[PDB]
Amino acid sequence: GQAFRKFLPLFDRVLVERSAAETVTKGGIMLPEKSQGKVLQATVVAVGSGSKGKGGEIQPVSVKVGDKVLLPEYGGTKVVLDDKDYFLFRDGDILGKYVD
Amino acid sequence: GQAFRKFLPLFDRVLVERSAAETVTKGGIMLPEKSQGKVLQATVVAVGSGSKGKGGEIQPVSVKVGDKVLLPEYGGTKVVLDDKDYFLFRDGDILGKYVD
Amino acid sequence: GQAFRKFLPLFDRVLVERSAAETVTKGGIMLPEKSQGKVLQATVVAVGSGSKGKGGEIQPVSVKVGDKVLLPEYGGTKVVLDDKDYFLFRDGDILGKYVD
Amino acid sequence: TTPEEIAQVATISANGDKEIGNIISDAMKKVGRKGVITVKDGKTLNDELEIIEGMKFDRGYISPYFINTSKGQKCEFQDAYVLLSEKKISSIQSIVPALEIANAHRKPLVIIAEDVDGEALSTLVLNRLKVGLQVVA
Repeated sequence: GQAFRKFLPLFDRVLVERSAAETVTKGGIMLPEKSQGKVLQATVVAVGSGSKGKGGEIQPVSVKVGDKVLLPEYGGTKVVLDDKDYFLFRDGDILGKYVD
Repeated sequence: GQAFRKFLPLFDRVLVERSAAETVTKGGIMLPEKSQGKVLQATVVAVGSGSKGKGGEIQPVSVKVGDKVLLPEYGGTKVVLDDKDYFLFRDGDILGKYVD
Repeated sequence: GQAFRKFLPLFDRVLVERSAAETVTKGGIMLPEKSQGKVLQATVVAVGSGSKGKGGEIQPVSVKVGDKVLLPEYGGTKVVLDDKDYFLFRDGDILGKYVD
Repeated sequence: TTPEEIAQVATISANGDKEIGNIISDAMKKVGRKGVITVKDGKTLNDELEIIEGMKFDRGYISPYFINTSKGQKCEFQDAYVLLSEKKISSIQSIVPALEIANAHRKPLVIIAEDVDGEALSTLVLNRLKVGLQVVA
């Protein structure tokens, strides 16, 4: 597992930072902050050790630290680290990651 | 397993004590005690033997005694030891621990 | 398994006697008998043979006869033996035992 | 400047009744010239003056069993503790520690509250009747 700001999630939980919500369109129209909702794009800042779905060995998490991922609408837990918001999800709850 | 105040939890249950609620801010503004809610930061004071998810051996608990952990908002059992409150959770219910 | 008063529970069921309800305080104030509720502290008076979660062998019960245990608020079955009340729980339903 | 002038004014204003003026002079001597004097009906032939001292309010006890003096159906204590609250006392835990101090110091306890619910009232009456705790709600 990888720790982020003295916090290490347990089992297959993944701690992510949501991306900054957009406020200005490509043409230059300012957007209201209340009508932005929650950003479904995040970056993985902490990973756990993994689950025990098969006996014996320990399964690594599919995502790693520094991977941009797409979050579902629900299923996250709010964690306040250094008065900053981060979201805890499960390894299987992540939809897919952006490769480059 | 480890016993705290002559109490040893069974299976993979973990007994923790919640941290003290914040009474003043960083600048010096007092907070009312009725609006604090429940503290999600705890420290592990007792651990069980563990569960038997795989046949044969018994799996030790992920956390140990003296580990600061983050609790979920639901899923705790109140235990009164020496007229003091402690909370029983499961091993999988713990979100993540603080490593220092 | 161990039989108590010509009664032996089957599988992993555990028969306990609830502790006596507190009637006076440490200073000497009498308590009404209607506001006591149910005592969560019990002593194990009978144990079963155990369950069969893994094939082949039969897993013994974690608790033994004469162990003080903490009960959950739900999950008990009332058994009347010699016109006295005893409570049947499961082995996994027991929260933890008091070691000394 | 004198209570005689007070009695004379109250006598003249009451159509020459000297007893009304005397009783108003006595009331103003007792509670002060700027004190509270209230007129009400009487069930007797003669007018009477009653001086209420201290802090008397229009609320009786919650439980009839608190009577320790049956000569006038009243609860009477000397050198008592007072527990005052504007919230209704309902739970056991909100009433046990005050009873603990009142039992340790061996002093009566008057609990002035908005109300007392059934649980705390049953605790108070059970301690008053069984072991003999000097309490009144």
